[PDB]
Amino acid sequence: MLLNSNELEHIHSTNHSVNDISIRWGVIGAGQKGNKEADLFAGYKFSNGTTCYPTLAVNFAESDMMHLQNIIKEDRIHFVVTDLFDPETNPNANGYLDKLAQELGRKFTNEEGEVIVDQFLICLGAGGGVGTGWGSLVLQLIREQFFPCPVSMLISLPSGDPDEINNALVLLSEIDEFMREQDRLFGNSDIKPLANVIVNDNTQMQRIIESQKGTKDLKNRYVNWKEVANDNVVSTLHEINIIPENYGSDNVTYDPSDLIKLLSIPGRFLTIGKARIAKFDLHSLENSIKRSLDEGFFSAEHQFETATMYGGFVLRPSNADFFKDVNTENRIRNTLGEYKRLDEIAGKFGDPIWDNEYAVCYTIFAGMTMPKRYISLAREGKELAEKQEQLRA
Repeated sequence: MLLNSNELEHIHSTNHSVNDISIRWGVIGAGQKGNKEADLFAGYKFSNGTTCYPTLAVNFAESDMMHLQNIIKEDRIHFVVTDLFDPETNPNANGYLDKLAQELGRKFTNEEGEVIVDQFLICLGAGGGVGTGWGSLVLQLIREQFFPCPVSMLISLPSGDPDEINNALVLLSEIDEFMREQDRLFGNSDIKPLANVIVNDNTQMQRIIESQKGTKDLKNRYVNWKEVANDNVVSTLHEINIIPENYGSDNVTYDPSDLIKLLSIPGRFLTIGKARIAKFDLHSLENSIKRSLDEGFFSAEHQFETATMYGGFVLRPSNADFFKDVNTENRIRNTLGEYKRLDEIAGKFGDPIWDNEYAVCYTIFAGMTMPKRYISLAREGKELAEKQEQLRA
């Protein structure tokens, strides 16, 4: 079984009764990068050997996905991207959608035709010709009522190529437009066809993992940071799925239903801060939380001020006086208050107890508008294209 993080090692070492998740994800990878993340999700098992997420990976050719390890070959489905499925700019384009539908129908459905998931978690790299093509397709499919469940999109944002940047901005804008119509039509308390979009930023993630784990001078120079980022983003998502179902508190208990609400109704951009706390003092607490939010794996200059829901939990040792202390409680609240004043929006924050000696603070903000990464990314795009044409003598 996949033990992608120290947290996953700790919960499975100390609790062998982890047999359910809060929300039944149907995981679909679409790009190469999406297929990597999807392959990690497929690796997860319960305490009993059973697999957590029924998952698929998608591309055009067999050759793509040849190195996947947890997604079996049948679940490896193969057939610019949003030109193949269009009825006009392609003859027998419905042949592609029918194959998409049938494959989706067989993985995510009973023998008696029952959908075995609550929400589709769709992973794709934005910017890449394939990923941004795929993301544009997903959006259109939602508009056509293709999926029998809401979708959550997990998207990574590129850097370094002005053409990938252009592609990513086009998708983000299409996503923004969709969210705008949806937020107008649905109403605050209704489940949304697009449950959320969760953004990861390549240049942000590369900074974190390359500014660390090289404490001497040498960066090992062969470790693909992406693989490191995949581990971190996917484990965090699996973790927030498992914790509410498997851990409770003698104080404020965060339930699966709270998570479901948080993940399904806000309908817009969502982010997560994962902060481990080993030093039990106020300053280290405040600092790790702020780091997790502003310089973590899910950071993208998010518009926290615009959040409509929050949630989270501190997974803390039983009988640690620091996490029974009202000064600590007030410090978490006050730190989160700097992103979005919590008085103004729905949500709660639990303190589930686990059987280990450190704490992990998970902070979630949902229903935000466009990550300001859109702006810095448009700025870099221009700089890059400028220097591309510049010096060209």
